[PDB]
Amino acid sequence: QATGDAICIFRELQCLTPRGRYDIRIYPTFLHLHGKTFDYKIPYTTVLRLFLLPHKDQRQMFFVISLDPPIKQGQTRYHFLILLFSKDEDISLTLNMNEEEVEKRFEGRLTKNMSGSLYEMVSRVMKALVNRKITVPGNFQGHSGAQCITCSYKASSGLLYPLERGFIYVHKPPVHIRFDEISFVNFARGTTTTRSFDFEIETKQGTQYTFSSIEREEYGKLFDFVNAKKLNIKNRGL
Repeated sequence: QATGDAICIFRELQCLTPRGRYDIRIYPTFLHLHGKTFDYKIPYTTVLRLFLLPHKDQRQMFFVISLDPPIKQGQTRYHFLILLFSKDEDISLTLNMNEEEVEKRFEGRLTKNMSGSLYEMVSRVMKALVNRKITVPGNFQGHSGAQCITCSYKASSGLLYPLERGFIYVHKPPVHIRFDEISFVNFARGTTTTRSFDFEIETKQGTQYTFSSIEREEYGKLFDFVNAKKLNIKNRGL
């Protein structure tokens, strides 16, 4: 329970990428992702984005850390650390420094002893350590009322989140596309099943991402969202 060199340690977190149970040890300039087999030291300067995303089931939360460069494990590359939390899990955290140092280091954002939901505590600590905002959903709401869309990417199914300034798909594999990177989007009829469509994104750098098998009922609100964000729909006739 003592944290030694570390400021604090989050133990036994469910990581989806990399997949497994990991501790996260917080240090001043990096976090140590400590697994039973592998270990990774991740400087805060390599954190590109932070996201806190509500799972469609209204019971879990994703915390996503986008990395640049990615972490390496043999030939595999992880461009994202994805943590999965139940909203009902709580944590009591004690920082391994005195009150004066906590105030000096974190400007009142943290205190030596803190309690709350585990996902909220991870977010609080990461925000204090990393010069990135906690990116959360904006005003998008789907046909059913959720803030994401069920779809397929590559060989698996997942969740597409229309955010204020980009799309993020989780979790296998994860993809983050900023709106400023998009050349155009396209809505295509789905071969897999009737009553579904594919949402294709073409980036300016010349790459295509297809989120497929989206229920037809989701079209209206995704169409309205893409228009509100000024993304070009190519094409509109046919």
